[PDB]
Amino acid sequence: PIMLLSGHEGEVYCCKFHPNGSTLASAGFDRLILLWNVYGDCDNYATLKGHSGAVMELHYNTDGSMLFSASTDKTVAVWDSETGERVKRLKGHTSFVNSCYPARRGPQLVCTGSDDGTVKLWDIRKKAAIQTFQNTYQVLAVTFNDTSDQIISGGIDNDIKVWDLRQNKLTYTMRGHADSVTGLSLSSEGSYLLSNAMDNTVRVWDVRPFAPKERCVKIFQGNVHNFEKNLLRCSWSPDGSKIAAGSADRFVYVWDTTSRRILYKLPGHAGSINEVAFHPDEPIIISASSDKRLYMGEI
Amino acid sequence: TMPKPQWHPPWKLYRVISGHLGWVRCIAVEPGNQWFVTGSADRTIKIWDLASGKLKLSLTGHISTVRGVIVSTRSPYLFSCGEDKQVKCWDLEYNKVIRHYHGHLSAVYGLDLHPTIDVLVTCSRDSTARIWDVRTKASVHTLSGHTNAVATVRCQAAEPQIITGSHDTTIRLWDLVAGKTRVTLTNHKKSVRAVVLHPRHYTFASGSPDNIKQWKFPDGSFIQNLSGHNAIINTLTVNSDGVLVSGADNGTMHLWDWRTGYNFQRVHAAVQPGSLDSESGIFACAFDQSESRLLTAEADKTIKVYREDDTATEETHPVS
Amino acid sequence: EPPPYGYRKGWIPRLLEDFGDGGAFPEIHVAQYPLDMGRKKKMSNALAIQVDSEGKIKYDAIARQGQSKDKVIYSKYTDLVPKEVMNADDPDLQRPDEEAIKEITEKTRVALEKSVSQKVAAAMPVRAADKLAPAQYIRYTPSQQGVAFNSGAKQRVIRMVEMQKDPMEPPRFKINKKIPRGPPSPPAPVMHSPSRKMTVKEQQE
Amino acid sequence: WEDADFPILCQTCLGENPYIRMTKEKYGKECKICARPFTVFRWCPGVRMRFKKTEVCQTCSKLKNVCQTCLLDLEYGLPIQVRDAGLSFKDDMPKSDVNKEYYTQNMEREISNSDGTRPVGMLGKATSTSDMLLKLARTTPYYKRNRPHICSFWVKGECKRGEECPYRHEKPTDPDDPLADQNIKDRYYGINDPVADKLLKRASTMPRLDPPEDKTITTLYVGGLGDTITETDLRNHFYQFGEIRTITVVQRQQCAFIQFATRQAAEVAAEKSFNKLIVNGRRLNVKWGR
Amino acid sequence: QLSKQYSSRDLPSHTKIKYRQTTQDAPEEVRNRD
Amino acid sequence: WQPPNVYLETSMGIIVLELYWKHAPKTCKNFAELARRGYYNGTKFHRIIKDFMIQGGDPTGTGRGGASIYGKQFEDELHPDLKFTGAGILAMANAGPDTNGSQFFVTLAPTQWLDGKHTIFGRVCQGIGMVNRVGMVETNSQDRPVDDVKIIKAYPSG
Amino acid sequence: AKTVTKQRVESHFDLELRAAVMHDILDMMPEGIKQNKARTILQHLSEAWRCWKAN
Amino acid sequence: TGVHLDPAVKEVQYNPTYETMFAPEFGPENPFRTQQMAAPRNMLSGYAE
Amino acid sequence: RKRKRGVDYNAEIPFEKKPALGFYDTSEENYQAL
Repeated sequence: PIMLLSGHEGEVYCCKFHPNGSTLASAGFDRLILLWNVYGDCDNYATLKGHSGAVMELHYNTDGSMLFSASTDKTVAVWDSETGERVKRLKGHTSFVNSCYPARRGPQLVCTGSDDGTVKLWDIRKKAAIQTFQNTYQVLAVTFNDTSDQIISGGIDNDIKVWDLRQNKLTYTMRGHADSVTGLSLSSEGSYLLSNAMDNTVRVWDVRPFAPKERCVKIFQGNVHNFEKNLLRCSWSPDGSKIAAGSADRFVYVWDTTSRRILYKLPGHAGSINEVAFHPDEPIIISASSDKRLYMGEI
Repeated sequence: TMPKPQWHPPWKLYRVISGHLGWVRCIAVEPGNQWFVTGSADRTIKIWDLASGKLKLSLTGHISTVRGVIVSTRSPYLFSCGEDKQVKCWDLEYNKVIRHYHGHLSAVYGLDLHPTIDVLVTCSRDSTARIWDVRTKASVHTLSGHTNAVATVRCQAAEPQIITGSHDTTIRLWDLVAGKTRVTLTNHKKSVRAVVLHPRHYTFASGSPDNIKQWKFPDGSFIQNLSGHNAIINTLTVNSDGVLVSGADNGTMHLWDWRTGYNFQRVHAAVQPGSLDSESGIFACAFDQSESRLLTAEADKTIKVYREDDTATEETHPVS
Repeated sequence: EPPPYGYRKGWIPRLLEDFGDGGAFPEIHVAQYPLDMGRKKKMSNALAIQVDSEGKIKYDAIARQGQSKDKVIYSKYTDLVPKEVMNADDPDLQRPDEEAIKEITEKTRVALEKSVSQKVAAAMPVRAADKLAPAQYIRYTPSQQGVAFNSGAKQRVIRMVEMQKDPMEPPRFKINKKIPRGPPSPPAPVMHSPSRKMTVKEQQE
Repeated sequence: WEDADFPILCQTCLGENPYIRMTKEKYGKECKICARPFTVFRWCPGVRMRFKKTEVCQTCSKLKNVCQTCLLDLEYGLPIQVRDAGLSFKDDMPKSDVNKEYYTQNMEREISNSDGTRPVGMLGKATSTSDMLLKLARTTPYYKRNRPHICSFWVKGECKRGEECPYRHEKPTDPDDPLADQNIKDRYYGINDPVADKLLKRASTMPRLDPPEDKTITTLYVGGLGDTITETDLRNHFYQFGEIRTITVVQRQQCAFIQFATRQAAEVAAEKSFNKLIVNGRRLNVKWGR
Repeated sequence: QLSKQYSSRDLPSHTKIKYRQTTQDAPEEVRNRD
Repeated sequence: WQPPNVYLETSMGIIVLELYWKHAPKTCKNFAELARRGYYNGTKFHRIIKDFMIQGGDPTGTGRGGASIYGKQFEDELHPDLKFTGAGILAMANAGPDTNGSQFFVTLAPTQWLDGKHTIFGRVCQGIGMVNRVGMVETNSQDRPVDDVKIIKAYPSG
Repeated sequence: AKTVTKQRVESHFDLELRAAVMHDILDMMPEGIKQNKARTILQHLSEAWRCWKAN
Repeated sequence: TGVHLDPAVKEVQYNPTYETMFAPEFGPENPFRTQQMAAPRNMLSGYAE
Repeated sequence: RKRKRGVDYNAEIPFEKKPALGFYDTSEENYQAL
C-alpha cells in the first residue's frame, strides 16, 4: 500500500529505520522525535523530547541501542532507544550542528558537522572533544570511513574533504561538483560513497587504500534545487543496488547503481522530499517530506 | 409455469382486541417481543401486552391522527408521527416526549428508522421526505422530487438506503449521503401506498391497486407480478419464511407465497358488532418477532390477531 | 471507375462518381471529397445519433437527455418482461456480506455527521469563533503561459490568508428573495402495461 | 453563496512577481450581476499598484468565460461583445429582475453538475478561434490597468499628502471621450460598450485581402515570395486547400501566381493567408491576379 | 445563504443518545433469543 | 500476403480500408496481420478531432499502448507522392519516427500537416458517410469522446 | 411551517380529511376516466355531513 | 505493451515505474484547441495544487 | 419607471425554456412575422 504517516506538526527533515528493521524514527522542525512501528498499521508508540532547536539529522548506532540526533541549538544528543532518555548532550559546538555520525564497529566515537567552521570528533564517555579540523567554513554533511580512521565532510566550497584521524591533515580532497554538496552516504560496501548536491547532479566516489587519484565514478541526473535550498540527502540500498534521492520537486527519485537509469520518479508528495529511508531487510521505502508527513512505499 | 410453490399452512383468527375510539392506523412490535404499540385516529397511542392482549398503557400527546409508530432497536425510544405535522420521540424510561422534529409542511404519512446509524426518515404530504438526525433534531436532508404526497418510506443499511412510494404512482430509490434519487420506477398505474423489503434476499415488493410487483435491488430490476388482489392495498408484510401478507382497504386480506407469487389464502374477516359494512378496512399489519402471530389494525377500531393453523397438511389444503 | 493503382495518373476526381466504390487519391493533388468527404458542414443542432455495440439505434439517448450515466433509465420494452427468478437458491440475490455493510455504515456515518455538525453549528449562531487556519500556499499554473507575461516564468505560488471577521458586525445581505422553483429533472418514461377498454355501460356506471 | 479555491483571473491582472500573497474573505460582497453573495479575494498587483479584487461570481464567470476582475475573455482577451461577435455567438441571458434571478438559479443548479474544467454551454461550442479574434488579441501585458486612480485633490491642487496622494496626480481625462463611461453591468452584458465599438472599427479597418470582380479571375497573386520557396512549397500552401490548376513562381519579381480549380477554395486559402501565410518566414501578399 | 436567526426551541437539548443497556433489550440478546 | 480491403465493421458503421502495399508494404502487412489477428476488437477511439481525424486502435484506449507485428514498433515506409490531402487516408501515427505501433488514424479532410510525420498507407474503401458521422460526434476535452464507439468486427480481405 | 395549535384544530381537521378523501377513491378507485369529478364528490361529502348533523 | 497508467487518472494506488508512469502518448495534438483548452486544468483557467 | 416584474411580459420571454434537441437539425427552421 501507499501507507502515508502523519502526526508531525512541521516539516520532517529526517526519517530512518531501526537497523533491526523494527522501529521507525522521524524528526524535523517540531523539535521532537517521533517513533513508529514499521509493520502492522505503521503505528506510533513513543515520542522523544528535549531538543530545543530543529532536529536536523537523526542517526542510529549500528545495533540500534542508542540514538544520535543533531539539533539546531548548537548541540548533538545521544539518547537510549531503550528508554528514549538523554544520556549525553554533546555541547561545545560553537554554532548550528547539522550533521552527526556515530562510528560503526569501532570504539564509540562521533563526528559532527556544524555551521561553525569545524568538524568535531567526540567520545561519548569523556564529555570532552577528541579532534576538530577547522578547514574554513560550514560543513553540511559528515560520514566516517569504515576503518574509523578517515572522516569525510561536505560543505559550501564543493571540494569533498577527508581527514586522517592520526595525522589530522586534509587527507583526501575531491573535486568536480559545480555547487554545494548536501549529502554523503557511504554504502555498506565500506567503499562506495554517495553525494547529493543541489547543482542538480549526484555523484559516486570510493575511498580505498588505492584509488585512481580522481575517483569520480558514476553520475546521475535529476535532482533539483530552488529558492528553498533545503538540505537534500541520499542513501544507498542495503545491497548497493538502488540509490534513492529526494528533491524540491515532489518526486521520489529511485535510480540504480548498475545502469544509472531512472527506475522511478514517483509522485505522491505535496512538499519537498528531504529524506528517503531504505529498509535494511525489505523493499520498503519511507519518504520524509516538508509536507508535514511521511510515505511508506513498497517496491 | 413455475416450480411448484412451497406449502405454507393457513392462518386462523384467534383474538379480537377492541379499545380504540377511532381507526387504528399503525402498529409495531417491540424488539424483545413482549408488547406491541398501536396509534389511532383518536390521537392516543396505546401499548398492549402481546401474550395476554391486555392494555398496559395509554400515551396522549398528539393533536390529531397518529399515522405511524416505530420502536428503536438500539435505544429505549418510540418515535411517533402524526397528521399535526409533528414527529415525536418518546423516551420509554419516563413515558414522556423528549424530542420533537419540526419542519414538515403538512401531515406526515409514515416514518422509518435507520438500522445502524441514528437517523430518522419521514415522508409527508408536502411531497418530500426528510432525513432527521435523531440526536440534534436537525434535518440533514430534504429528499424532494416527488410530485404528490409521499405515501410510504422504508430504509435499509445496504444500498440504496431509502425507498419511497408516492401518490403520483412512482417509486424512488435514493442515496442517503448524496441525498438524491438514483432510480425512478414508473410501472404502477395507481398510487403506491405499500413497500416492503425481503429480510434475507436483496429484493423488495411494492403494492398498488393494479397489482403487487417485485423488484430486485440495487437498481430495481423488475422480477414478476402478483395479481388478483384488486383493492386499494394499504400494507405489505413479509415473513422470514416467504409468506407475504397483502392487506387491502375494503377489509380483505390475501396471503401469498413470496417466491413463486401464489396466493394461498384469502381472509375476509367480519366487522365488530356496532360497525357498518362500509367500515371494514385494514390499515396496518405486523408480524410478531417470532414470526408466529400476525397482528392487524383495522378501520373498525379493532386489532385482530391471527396465528398459524397447526392441524392442516398438504393433503387437507392442497396447493393448486 | 477509379483508374488503376499506378495508372491513376492524369485524372483529377471532382465528382464522387469518379471514386467508384469510394476512396481518396493521395497521389492526386486535389482535395478528395469521396462519398461526402472533406467539406466542413454547417453546425447543426442534431445530437449524435449513436448506435449500440451491435448496430442498434440507441434511443436511450433522447430520454437520457442531459443526464449523467449514473442515472438508470428504463425505457425499453424488455424492462417490462417478467424475469424468471423463481429460484430460492441463486446467490445472485443475497444481501451484501455484513463486512461491506460495515464499510458503508462507517462512510455514511462520517459524511452524515459532518454535515450535521455544520448545520447545527449554524444553530449555535453564537459562534465560539476559532482562529483562522494557518496561511495556505497554492501553486498556480496559468493557462496563458509564455514569456510575454509572468516575467518568463511559468508558475506563480500564492499565499492564502483568510481575513479576520469583525465580531460586532451584523449580517450584510438580504436573504429572503422569492423565485418560482426550477424545472424538475428530465421526465422518466412511463412504463405501463397496455390500457384496456371501458365499455359504454361501465362509464354509465 | 459561492465558494472557490482561487480567483480565475487574467495574467495581466494577476501581477508580475511570480510570488503573490492574497487574502480571502468568505461571503464578502455581492456579485454585480449574479446579485448574490460571493467569496472575495484581494491581492496587491505589484509595487505601487492598487489592490485589486475579484468582482463577479465564480458562476457568473464560468457562464460567460471571463476573468473575475479583468472581465476580458480568458483565451484571447477582448471585451465580451467582441469575443461574442467573433465567435458569432448569441448569448441569451435574461435582463429583467425576476427572470434574471430565476435564470441565474437554474444555470447555477446545472453548473453544479459540471467538472469545473471548461465553460458551460456554447462557450464550448464556439471555441473555433477566428483569425479576426486572434488578430485583435493583446500581445504583452497592458499593465497600465493597475495603476491608481486620479486624485481629485491633486486635480484641484489639494493632494497635500505629499507624494502619497492616493491617486495618480496627473491630468484628468476629458469626460467626452467614449472610453470613459462603461458601466460594469453593460460591459458584462455586452450592450453598447464603447471600447467594443472602437475595437470593432479597428478590426474593420485592419488589412484583409480584397476580392476581385470577375469570376474568371482565378489567378491569385502572392507578392513577396523570395527564392527560398519551391513550386512544390507554394503547392503545399495551396494544394490540400482545394485544388490548384497551375503555379507560376515568378523569380524575376519574387512573386507567385496560382491558378486554382475551385473559386471558394482559393478564396479561403488566400484570404486566410492574407499577409499571414508564413512559410519559411516570408510575408507573402495574397491577392487576385489580373 | 444561511440565516443568523435562531429559535428558542433550537437550543441544545437532550444532547446524548441513550443506548439500550445490557439488560433492557440489547441487540445482542434479541439476536440470541428464541 | 497483402489483404486488399480490411473490413472493420465498427459499431457505428461498416468499414473496409484498402492499403497500398506497393507504396507501404510494411504497414500494409502489419495492419493486415492485426486485422486478421482479431486483436483490434475492443479498441476505443483514443482521439477524435472534428473534421480533422479519427484515431483509434489502442489496446489501452489511452494512447500509451499499442504494439506492431514486428515487436513494439517499426520504422515508417514513406511515400513521395502519397499525402493526407483528403479524407480516409489510413496512416498509422507515431509520437516519434521509427516507433509506429498499433495505433491507427483515418483522415477526415486535407491534413497536409501530417505529411512527412505519418506514412499515408491507403484509403477507406467502405463507410465514408459513417466516417463523417463519427467525425461529427461530440467529444470530451481529451478526444476520448463521450461515446465509447468500438469496432464490432475486425478482419481483412479474403 | 407553522404548527397546529388551538385555533387551527378544526380547519386543519377538515384540510386533512378532504385531502384524504381526494387521495382515497377519487384517484384510486376511479375508472370514471374522463374527468373523475372529484370536486363534486367532495360536495357530496360536505352535504352528507350536514345531513348527518340535521338527522 | 506493459502496464501503463491512464494519464487523466491521478489517483494511482500502484507503485509505477519510470516508463510505467511517464510513458508518452501517441498521436497528433488537436490543432483546434487554444492555449487554454490545451493546458492541464483542474480549475477553469489552470491547474492549482 | 418603478415596477419590479412588469416588463417580465412585454420585453422578454417571461421565463424562457428552449426546446430540447433530438436527432434532427432545428437550426434552419425559422418562422414568419404577423
